[PDB]
Amino acid sequence: NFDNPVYRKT
Amino acid sequence: GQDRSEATLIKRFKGEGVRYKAKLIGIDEVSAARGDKLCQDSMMKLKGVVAGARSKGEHKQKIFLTISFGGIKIFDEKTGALQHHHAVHEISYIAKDITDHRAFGYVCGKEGNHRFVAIKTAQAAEPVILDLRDLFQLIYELKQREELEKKA
Repeated sequence: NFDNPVYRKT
Repeated sequence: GQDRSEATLIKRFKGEGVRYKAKLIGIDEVSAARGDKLCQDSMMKLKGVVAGARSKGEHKQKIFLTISFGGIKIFDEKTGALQHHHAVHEISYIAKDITDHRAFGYVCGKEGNHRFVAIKTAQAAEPVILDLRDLFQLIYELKQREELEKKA
């Protein structure tokens, strides 16, 4: 499991 | 043991990217962008729905998913048509199904519009998860070096 470093919340 | 050097990864994810045979378990609306328990609870819920439909004679949709600089794309297997498209900037979290080595899911959407997409892979889910990890890390690195466009 991991977070996407390029994710954009807005 | 696959080569994950930058040059190799670029060739791997460019264009159509990497394709994997799979089945769509389902898509569920969730309250946050990330969370191990959030994802496992959603996966458990969606699988429960599938199991209930399976007792009625219903089967999961056969698909193939691709991982590329364009993000995650889900195509219908029978027709080859694109059915779902989630851009890299729209995907927030990737999670393996703790109870199934052949299942995983991801959370996508902007704030207030989060959804968990659950996938049952034909083979092990690990390679797909690692490809997503490598893809995201690569994009981050290329962006930091201002070279994403020259490699996409």
